[PDB]
Amino acid sequence: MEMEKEFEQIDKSGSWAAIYQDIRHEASDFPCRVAKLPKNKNRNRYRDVSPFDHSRIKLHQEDNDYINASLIKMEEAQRSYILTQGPLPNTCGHFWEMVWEQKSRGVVMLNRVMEKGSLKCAQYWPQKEEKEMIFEDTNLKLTLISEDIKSYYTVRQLELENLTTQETREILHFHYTTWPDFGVPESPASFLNFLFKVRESGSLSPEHGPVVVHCSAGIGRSGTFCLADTCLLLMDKRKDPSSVDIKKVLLEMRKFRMGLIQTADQLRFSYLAVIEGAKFIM
Ligand SMILES: CCc1oc2cc(S(=O)(=O)Nc3ccc(S(=O)(=O)Nc4nccs4)cc3)ccc2c1C(=O)c1cc(Br)c(O)c(Br)c1
Repeated sequence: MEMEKEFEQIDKSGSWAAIYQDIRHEASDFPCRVAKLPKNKNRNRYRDVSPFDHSRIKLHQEDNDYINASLIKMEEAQRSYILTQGPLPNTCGHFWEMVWEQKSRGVVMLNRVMEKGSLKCAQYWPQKEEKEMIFEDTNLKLTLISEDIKSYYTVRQLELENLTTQETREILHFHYTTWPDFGVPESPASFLNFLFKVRESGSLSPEHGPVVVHCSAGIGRSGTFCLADTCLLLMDKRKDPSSVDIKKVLLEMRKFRMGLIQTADQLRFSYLAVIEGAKFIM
């Protein structure tokens, strides 16, 4: 397997840091003028993680359509993703407005609410069936329908209601709870399992709006998810599976959102995930 041989070559020469820096250098650079506007200061979690203006998701509300979220459109793989930041206390309503407006089926969460003893995002979904959430600013209701807690992840059924029209939708919350506080998983097994469980639900399928993916910043673990998914999809489609270049696919993705894959460790893991995912397929 061509990319596995490249993987092993980088490992032997210990050049993960150098390969990653090269990608960082070649990465696209686009304006984030809307994100930087003073009125949107409280709508961003990190100063250095902003959506490009050209691929940003726009809220269908007049006056301030801003949400820190980007549409990643992969033409060849025929797959779209919305990467966003973990909702802030003040952007929970915005978050679900987007989900509603973009006709999303699935929400993918790759972080725990608290990690390393700090809050990484707001508790933006109901933890108990009988305690529903109403978001007064965007006029939406959210109800926990069911919860399935597994070893490495948790799946939730949620009902999102548009209070204006009384229209309701079922939303699937896929929450990966076992990403380590430091570094990356030792084995891609559980991550790949999770990815394909997301796939199974139809949440990544063309008959629905784009999946909404987030970690804390919505670039690191988020990037790994999308990147692996796209690479594996490409290997299935192409006449020559060995032609799938993960660096090229990642550079392609970076045209839509900055900072996908934060460390050389994450890049290495992405490779691993694609390689191991391929060998399973087989
Ligand atoms: C690409 C999907 C996938 O890739 C994986 C890789 C691992 S792994 O990291 O342990 N690596 C691994 C493990 C086993 C093999 S193997 O080829 O020797 N065994 C099998 N291959 C196919 C069926 S049984 C090759 C590589 C574990 C589990 C998975 C797995 C799944 O979790 C998964 C796969 C499918 Br297809 C699916 O529908 C669902 Br749901 C989950």
